Amino acid sequence: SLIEELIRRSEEQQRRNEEALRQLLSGIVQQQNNLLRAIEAQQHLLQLTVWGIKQLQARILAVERYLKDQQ
Amino acid sequence: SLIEELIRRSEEQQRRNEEALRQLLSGIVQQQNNLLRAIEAQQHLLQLTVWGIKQLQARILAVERYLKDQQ
Amino acid sequence: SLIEELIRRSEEQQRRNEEALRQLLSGIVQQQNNLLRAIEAQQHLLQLTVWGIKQLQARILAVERYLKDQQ
Repeated sequence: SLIEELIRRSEEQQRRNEEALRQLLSGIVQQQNNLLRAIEAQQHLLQLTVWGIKQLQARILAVERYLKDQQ
Repeated sequence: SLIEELIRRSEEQQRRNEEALRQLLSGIVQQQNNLLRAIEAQQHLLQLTVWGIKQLQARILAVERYLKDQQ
Repeated sequence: SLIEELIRRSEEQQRRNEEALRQLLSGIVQQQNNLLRAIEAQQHLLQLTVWGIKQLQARILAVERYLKDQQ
């Protein structure tokens, strides 16, 4: 959602820099900061998913071991 | 895969802008659109993974509860 | 972690290009390569998570089928 907010902000600066191409340098540098911030937020969300996956792994493993032990 | 297509397209424009650095402005602005589109596709795929993780969570939880209830 | 290294490197070039804005073109082109490399590493990590999710799916499915078959 913040990712969606940084992406919508990036789409804005892209229209600006495009319409300015049709001054320009500052907006390109600003747009690179917008892209970096999106990438950084996506990395935060990706790190969460990695840990969520490991936790699911541990949970499935516990069930698998339980079923094995029940034999 | 579309991500891989936007990334290969970004690698192309990077060589262009590099070899043009060795006109340039338009390709930098074009390359920023290539990066934004990659980021946006990656966000689509990341959103899918988030929902896939939640669904796995619900599935494991149902199994855990079943095993608990079977006692 | 490499993602964190490409992102910290991107944050450096952003300060350079900002402080140079306050020559500039080369650093913008360099910064676009930094962003592309971050995006590409994130795509590698995202592809891993996708496969990790599929494998968890197969594992949960095997447990679900086992419990079904035990009836």
